[PDB]
Amino acid sequence: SVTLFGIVDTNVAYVNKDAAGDSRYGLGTSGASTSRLGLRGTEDLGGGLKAGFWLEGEIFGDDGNASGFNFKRRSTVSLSGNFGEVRLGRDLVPTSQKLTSYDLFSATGIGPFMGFRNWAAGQGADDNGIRANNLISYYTPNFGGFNAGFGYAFDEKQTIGTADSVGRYIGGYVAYDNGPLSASLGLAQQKTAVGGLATDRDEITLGASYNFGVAKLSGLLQQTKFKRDIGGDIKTNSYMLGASAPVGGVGEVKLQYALYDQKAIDSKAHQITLGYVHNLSKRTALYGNLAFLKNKDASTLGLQAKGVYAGGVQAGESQTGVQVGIRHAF
Amino acid sequence: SVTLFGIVDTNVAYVNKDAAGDSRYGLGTSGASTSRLGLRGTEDLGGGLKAGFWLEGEIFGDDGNASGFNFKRRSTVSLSGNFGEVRLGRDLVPTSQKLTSYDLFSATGIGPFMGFRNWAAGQGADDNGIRANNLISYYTPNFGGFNAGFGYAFDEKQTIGTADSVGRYIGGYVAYDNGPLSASLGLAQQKTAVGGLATDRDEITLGASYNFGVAKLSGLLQQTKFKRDIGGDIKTNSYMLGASAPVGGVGEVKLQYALYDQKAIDSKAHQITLGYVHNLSKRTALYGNLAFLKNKDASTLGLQAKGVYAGGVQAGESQTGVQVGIRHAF
Amino acid sequence: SVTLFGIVDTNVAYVNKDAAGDSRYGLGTSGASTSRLGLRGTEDLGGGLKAGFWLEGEIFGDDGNASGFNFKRRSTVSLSGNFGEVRLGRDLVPTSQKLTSYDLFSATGIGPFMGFRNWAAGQGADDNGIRANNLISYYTPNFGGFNAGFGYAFDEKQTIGTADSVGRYIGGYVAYDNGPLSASLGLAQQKTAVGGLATDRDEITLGASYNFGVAKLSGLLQQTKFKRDIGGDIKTNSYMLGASAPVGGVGEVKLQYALYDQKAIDSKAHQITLGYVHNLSKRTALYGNLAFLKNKDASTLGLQAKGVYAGGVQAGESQTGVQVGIRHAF
Ligand SMILES: CCCCCCCCO[C@@H]1O[C@H](CO)[C@@H](O)[C@H](O)[C@H]1O
Ligand SMILES: [Ca+2]
Ligand SMILES: [Ca+2]
Ligand SMILES: [Ca+2]
Ligand SMILES: [Ca+2]
Ligand SMILES: [Ca+2]
Ligand SMILES: [Ca+2]
Ligand SMILES: [Ca+2]
Repeated sequence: SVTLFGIVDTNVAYVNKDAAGDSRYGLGTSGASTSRLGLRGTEDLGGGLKAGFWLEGEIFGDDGNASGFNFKRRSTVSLSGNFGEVRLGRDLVPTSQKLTSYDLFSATGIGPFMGFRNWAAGQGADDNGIRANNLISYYTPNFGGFNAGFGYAFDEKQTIGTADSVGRYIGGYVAYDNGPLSASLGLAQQKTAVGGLATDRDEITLGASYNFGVAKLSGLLQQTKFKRDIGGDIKTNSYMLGASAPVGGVGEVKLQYALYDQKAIDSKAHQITLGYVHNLSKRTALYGNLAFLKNKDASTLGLQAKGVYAGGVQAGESQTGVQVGIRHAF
Repeated sequence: SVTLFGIVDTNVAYVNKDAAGDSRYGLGTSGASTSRLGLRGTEDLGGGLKAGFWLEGEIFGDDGNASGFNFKRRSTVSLSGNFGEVRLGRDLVPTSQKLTSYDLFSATGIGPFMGFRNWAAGQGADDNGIRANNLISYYTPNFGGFNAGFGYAFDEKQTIGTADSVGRYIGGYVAYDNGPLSASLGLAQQKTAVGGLATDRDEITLGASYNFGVAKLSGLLQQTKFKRDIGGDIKTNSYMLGASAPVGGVGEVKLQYALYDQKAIDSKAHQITLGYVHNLSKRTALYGNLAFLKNKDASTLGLQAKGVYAGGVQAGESQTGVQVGIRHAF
Repeated sequence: SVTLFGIVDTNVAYVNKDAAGDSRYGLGTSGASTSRLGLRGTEDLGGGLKAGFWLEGEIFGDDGNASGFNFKRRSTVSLSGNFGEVRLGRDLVPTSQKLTSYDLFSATGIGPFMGFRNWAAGQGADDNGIRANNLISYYTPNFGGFNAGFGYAFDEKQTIGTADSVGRYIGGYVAYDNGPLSASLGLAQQKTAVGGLATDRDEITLGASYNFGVAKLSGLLQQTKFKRDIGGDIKTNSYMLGASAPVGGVGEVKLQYALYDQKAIDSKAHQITLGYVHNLSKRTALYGNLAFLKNKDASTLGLQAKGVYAGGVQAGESQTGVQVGIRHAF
């Protein structure tokens, strides 16, 4: 079968300050789920073997994809069977695919965990550690709850300054998932450059959650270190704890706290986000996100109101943001 | 339901002069309808409420969309019901959506009304007054013929020179539509800049038509004023009258006259366009457009032979153009 | 009917040297068939007349179409019937459409015939002689084996230096095709520029093949001359002979030899490619290509490992390449 699918998630959003201390408001996107358009298919080859493909790109409903539509979210071909699944092509790397599942705000909107970000202003295409070009991944079956994923992305001799392997990824995870309980440990290294100097991006991530039915609790710890070959490092420890709960048959409330300990500037930022999702149907929801981000000292982090304002703020400033929108899946 | 749809409209076209006085001919597009590719869907949410989405982009069949496919024609999500319809996302603004309906050449090809154009070389993304980014619109039901539409597009602090609200749109229309008779009054203001100086783009548009069955008569008047905050204005009055008629069961003839009174250069341009559409089926037509554009004095307007030549001509020159093509809808 | 179709063909690839003499390896694409995504449709208009359209673009699975999706492979509208077929829009020109059919590696991957390439560093959009913007083509029916195709692409006064008709194409072919036997003669001229000086790109191509069932033999000869108006020429004679055979019910082996006699640098390059395709189903195949390219003297040609390395090599160097991949059609 071949399936056309997508999501259009568009919102109004506001932040009280930008890099100049001025408020911003506007029409933005992707507050509850990332807006997307894709095609996927699966073919039974017999003998339990299946071939697949998946082409997916982000949608920007506020500007009609003004910078041009692509398939940067995923563009894979695969084989799958009793051995698991092997995929070739651009995709989420295994470490982000698995560990972002512990973020109650699904790595989008103003609310989400910010650990997967380019903390060091690395010069690679994907120094947020989320996706990779030139990726091969292998995902095992789940046996008795245990499951794992592994990926390698080729650098293809991409060269920036003294780095001649920019974009290489090697990484994977081990996990236990039984339904209500989930826990995962991810480890990855990317090759990059910072200021034209070869640098490793090392990331270790631990996540766990338990779904009690009446509520779900979820936590994530992560250390990301950009270690420059000649010496020096930009190290960040990121922490998150959240809870969600169904409210009355068609609603869901979510609350998440995060802390970002940015060692290179000896500064912390703390974040609290409250969210609500109200389902009008299985495919259509209204939602609201309210977030507060407190930078200390030299920290300049800003909330990610996509399509409105997602830059930084002045050092040590607190920022408040709101998003209210509709998400429609098809 | 989700519907894939589109139009491929490709033509041969000719103009007798360009900005150097040389003829041009070629393979162009979109002479009878704008070529497009889109997806749209509607979901019944119960209780008379519906959710929708619509993603549509222009097609350029002469070059395979060489500059890259996007969804700039419309990228909305909506809710609709007995209250009307609310849409979020890039789209036609209500004033252009409603008032371009009075142009017998459908705001495309060499023939159409040129009132919705960037008369002042405004620096905004959409200073032709046709579409807007970051748009929210509301369309009422039609009650007893009466209907209205309203839109607001956020500027998001887009800054060019002394303008810090570039791209803002506020506008709407009131109308009467009973089938044979249609009349509408539109009013809109956009924020922009001209030469780096903050400028309002003010537009008032009146249109009416009557469909007698054997023929249709249609007219449009418009004043567009770019009023610069420090003083000065580029004002243009635009007028059009046209008629169409079915010819023999599968044909249609169209004739339209327009005048553009460009106050800032004390010059007028007059235009006459004759068109014919021959239906081979409900979805496939052959067509021809013949146009004559007479610039007086300092006027340099040119016919819009998309994909062939759509620039200006030398001051005071007359230009003739022809387009012959096929339009295929799917 | 309207049909969505495509191919995702992604591979691992290696070449032993690049322009610096270093090996390269990576995740690439399109080793067995060019990866693509398209929509096409046909409408019966009655009386044996049909309207069609076809929109197709290349897919780059290794990077998610990072530079943006388009319809550059084909974006046509057509009419067809007992007279043949007329198409308007960007497409393969008739000479490449017909003559590339003699290449056993289908003008893609490391293995294919390289005759359709920009031998002179022409400055036109399509100086490889493969596709054209602004194209009108006519294809006859096949009567008693005989068939022909003709195309004209408008230049639209595209100007580069002293060339004011850049991109013009005039060309066509005559052929005999009866099933097992195929032979074709193509002739074409394009207008271009080299170093800002007007230049004709003249191409004559002869191809033939015979399919014995147990094996197929195929050959191609081509002369491409870039003849500069003020004098001088970059002339290349290109030759290829290949064979293919089914192996055991789901396999196919292919072997092709080519020679490129580059007169402007008095140098030859020779190429040998071995390929295997193993079908897992009618739509899904695994494949491998192994190629050896020997440059003599000043020749610097390189193998085309798309998405890994497709540049040149140092003068007189031999290069080896390998591609192993999966092709999945839908
Ligand atoms: C950027 C280009 C967007 C590609 C849009 C893909 C449209 C697919 O269209 C879909 O596919 C199937 C085949 O027609 C059908 O089942 C459905 O009618 C349709 O929903
Ligand atoms: Ca897949
Ligand atoms: Ca916006
Ligand atoms: Ca909609
Ligand atoms: Ca053109
Ligand atoms: Ca066609
Ligand atoms: Ca694009
Ligand atoms: Ca690659």
